Amino acid sequence: GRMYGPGKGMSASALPWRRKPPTWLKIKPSDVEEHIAKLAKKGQTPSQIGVTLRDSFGVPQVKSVTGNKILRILKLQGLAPELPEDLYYLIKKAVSVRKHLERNRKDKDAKFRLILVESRIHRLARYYKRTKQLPATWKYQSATASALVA
Amino acid sequence: AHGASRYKKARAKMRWKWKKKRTRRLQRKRRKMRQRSR
Amino acid sequence: EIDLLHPDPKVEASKHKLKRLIPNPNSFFMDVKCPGCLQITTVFSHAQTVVLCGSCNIMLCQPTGGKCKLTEGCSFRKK
Amino acid sequence: VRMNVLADCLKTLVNAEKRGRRQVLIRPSSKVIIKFLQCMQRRGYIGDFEIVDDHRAGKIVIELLGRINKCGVISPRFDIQVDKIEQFCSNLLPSRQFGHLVLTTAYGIMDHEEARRKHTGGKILGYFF
Amino acid sequence: GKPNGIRTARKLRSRRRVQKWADKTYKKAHLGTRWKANPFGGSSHAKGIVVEKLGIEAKQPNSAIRKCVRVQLIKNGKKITAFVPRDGSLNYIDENDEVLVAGFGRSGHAVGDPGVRFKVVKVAGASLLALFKEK
RNA sequence: AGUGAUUGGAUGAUAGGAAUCCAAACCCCUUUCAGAGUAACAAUUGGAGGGCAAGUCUGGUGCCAGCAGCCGCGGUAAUUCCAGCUCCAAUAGCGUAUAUUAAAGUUGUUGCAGUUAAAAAGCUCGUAGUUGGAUUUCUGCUGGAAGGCCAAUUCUAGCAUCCUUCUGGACUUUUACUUUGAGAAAAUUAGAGUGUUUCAAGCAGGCUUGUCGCCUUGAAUACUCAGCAUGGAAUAAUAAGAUUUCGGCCCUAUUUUGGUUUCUAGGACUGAAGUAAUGAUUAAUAGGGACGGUUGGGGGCAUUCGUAUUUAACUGUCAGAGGUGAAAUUCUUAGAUUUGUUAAAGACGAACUACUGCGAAAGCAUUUGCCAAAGAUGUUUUCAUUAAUCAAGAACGAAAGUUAGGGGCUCGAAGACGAUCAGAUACCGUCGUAGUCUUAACCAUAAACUAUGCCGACUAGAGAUAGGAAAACGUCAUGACUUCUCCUGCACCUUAUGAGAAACCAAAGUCUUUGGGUUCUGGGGGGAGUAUGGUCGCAAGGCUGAAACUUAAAGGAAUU
RNA sequence: UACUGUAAUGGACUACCGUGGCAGUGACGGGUAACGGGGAAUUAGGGUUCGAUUCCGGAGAGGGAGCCUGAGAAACGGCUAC
Repeated sequence: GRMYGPGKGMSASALPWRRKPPTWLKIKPSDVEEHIAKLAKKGQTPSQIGVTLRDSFGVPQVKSVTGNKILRILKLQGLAPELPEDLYYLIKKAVSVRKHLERNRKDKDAKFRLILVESRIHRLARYYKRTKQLPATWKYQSATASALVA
Repeated sequence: AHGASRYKKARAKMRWKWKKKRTRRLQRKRRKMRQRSR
Repeated sequence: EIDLLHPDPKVEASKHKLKRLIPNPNSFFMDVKCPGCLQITTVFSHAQTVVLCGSCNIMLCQPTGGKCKLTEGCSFRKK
Repeated sequence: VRMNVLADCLKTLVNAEKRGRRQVLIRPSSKVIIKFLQCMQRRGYIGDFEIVDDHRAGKIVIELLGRINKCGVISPRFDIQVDKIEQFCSNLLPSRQFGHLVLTTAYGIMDHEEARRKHTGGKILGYFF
Repeated sequence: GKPNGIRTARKLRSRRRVQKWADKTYKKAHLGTRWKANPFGGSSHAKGIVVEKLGIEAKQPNSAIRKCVRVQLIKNGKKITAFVPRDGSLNYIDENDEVLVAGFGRSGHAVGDPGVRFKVVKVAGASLLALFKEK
């Protein structure tokens, strides 16, 4: 039932049975890895690469074509982000709400939602420190959060 | 105590809303009288 | 009176994606032919972005809820 | 969310037993369930079952007969000490004659009848009768 | 419901010792107020002197005058009213006469027809049954 | 086969010896002279309405005396009192009082209950705590030792590419778990053997004209979390995520007193060529995040509109208007109430408005714009267990109320009169201050209700409905409608060999055929949400929260 | 860290030096009509209550304190003091 809301939604991508598809496809393992390193250099997140691939170009999935996932390829090349994308987009959301909330102080609903996103940042950071995807002793501060994004 | 039943009024009774108020007036009085003897 | 091992093609087509016996996607890919160019482009059925041509950008399809609309008379062949 | 995989499937089984279905599917399937269903199948409480190999946990579809009155699960998985297998089934099972406790042991998953003669206790898993 | 899991000894053990006190009979045992309360000292019987001869009336429906005695326990000099069992025997008591007091058999509380929890077992050590019988 | 004092003849209680016992008496065990016929050597203790086994008996008493653990007997005919007679229960014992155990599934791990009976925090966040998806040498054939029974069941070696340093232990991440074993005083407890005359006991005895007596005499055995040890393939925690031959480098002990210095022998340190498939499980009808077109009376800040109500203005006309069950207070020729056109003011958003939507709950209905935010749906995107539930602790929390400024139309706790009435500080009527509205703080409770905690699985259909999505040579002109399927919402109807005390219930089902995970609460009714202490509050009061004494019923759902 | 003291180990004690140690898994404090255990009562299993008292430890000899002799006592049917 999600997490924070009461909503209980079943919507998801359901991946196919066969692997290394498709028979119709060709190109190469090598040429796809060049395209990913090109678009990462353009400045584009691991989610946004695989959207750009399956939409315009071929490849349904990169894990089908190459052995590796997209973030595995970026981290091998050394064109990976500093912090992971889900933690990035939660912090950027929290900074956006703090601009709104210190303009409009009487908005109680915005004050409620800022607790929920910043609570999620703290617990999701505690994951990423355990897996060593973040430097040790890395912590969220609402003073220094805005410069940390961009 | 009483909790939820508090006002069940299953059988002829004083009425809870009134009862709570009556006890409040007794209690309020207890305060000033106890502070008077300080 | 029932057959969970061998379900019917008609009924399992109606069901949701994940509730089928083997889950697999009801989306697909398309070799699209825009009117001007002789070139062809491999385009996903549900496209979230406005897809441009192989040279001098026309426009293949605009994104919607589910399946993207294809721009005027232009043919498409499923893979 | 979904702590015990075996605990869901035996409730799914025993419901659709009592309704009186010929066969049922269960989900998400495991290595423990196929071994638990295997030691039902020896004693003759269910028929065949397939296990579809979807690229996921997988679905187990069992043919069954009108034979199980009930099967259940003992969470928490208590420890028991060969002395105390007799004390459990006096409490738990409907009679001394028929029924089975079933309990994981370092010589594989097995019934309490097999656990007596091999002479090793373990952790209790569930039961059926 | 309960916590079933193997490491839930504290929650199970703590809940009993807290909610044991919700019993009425558990509190009468295990509180410290048992020793201050009662005129008896957690004891079966107790001697005392009959300060006065008294009469009390049973609550309706029953009506009558029950003939009890007010006594002071020797150990604590605490006054109590003790009922005198059987017909008469009031004559037997004599003010200032030592009388054994025994529980009415209801663990305090009250008996039948008001507010009396004790019975006089013996008078001058003679005992009530011997005299009523006359044996 | 039982009765019938009708007679009738056949062992110790007792008293004294004998020997035995005893350190000296004494008791027991033996044997002795006396020793029962209402077997006067005389069995009592509690009961006889119910629970509870056993009298609609007969006198006395008359809500008196008294019984009565509880329900109840007694007011002049008592199946309960006080007696007599008869019968019942236990019996050399039986009744009473206090504490305690079972009964108590009325403390519930096994094993209770929480819609209405006692009891789900008003609602979300959340740290410990508790609990956590699937997945990593499985199958087959040939032996070997045992093995119960008229080949099953154990254990074990091989062979499908399976270590080695040696001649049993070193390595296999680490424990828990289970198995066997060690060590752990007896007495007590269970228990083997044995006629203490039986028995509770005790640890003794038993054979036998044999004499260095014998049974190479018995007095077994079990039992005694944490700790030490060990076989093991599951389950569950937990850990992690190089090799093969060559040299520089460099320290350190045996044998042929100390200094000397090589040698070889072996360490830990860093290059050069070679080998091995050179080294990352899936992507949960778990979760987070991205992207797409939408949806909403969700939130904040502006802005704008609509009649009405009250006041004021003029403009008519002229005696009533108001209000009630019926009247009065009140307003009125110094022109009310009604007619019309304006203007100001501050509220409130009718009808459309629904067994509809949105929101964590409280709650949220005029137009337009701006600012962030959310769900569902779609997805051959992405990360890969990041999760569930939550002692402390934290945010929001109608109405009323408080504090300090604005605003004050209407309504209106108090107060005021006028009625009604026996009275009426009320219902009804006419005025009317706080309040109602708003900015800035507080307060923290409501029948804050679905009186039903929150995640998850599975149970049963039909027709509606809100949102999104796909299909149709569909009908009319990107959209409205028709037909059909999918999830996600608020519900509704029907029915159950499902449940319940019943009312009723797709959850209150899958619970004596009792265990998916977890938080909080309750233990007869009062006393009492009181007292005292604590802590929060500017106060009002909130949260926490007893006892003495009191009482046999309170309470639930249906029936007449 | 280094003495001292003891039958020996130790903040046991003394000099200097550092700022630690325990606690929500309940520290610290209060109550016990509390000596602990081997055990006792209680007729499914799980439990609940008791254990001054036959044995094994512990402590005490009206209350506290001090000490001699000796292998051993802070002894009390030994001594000194309040």
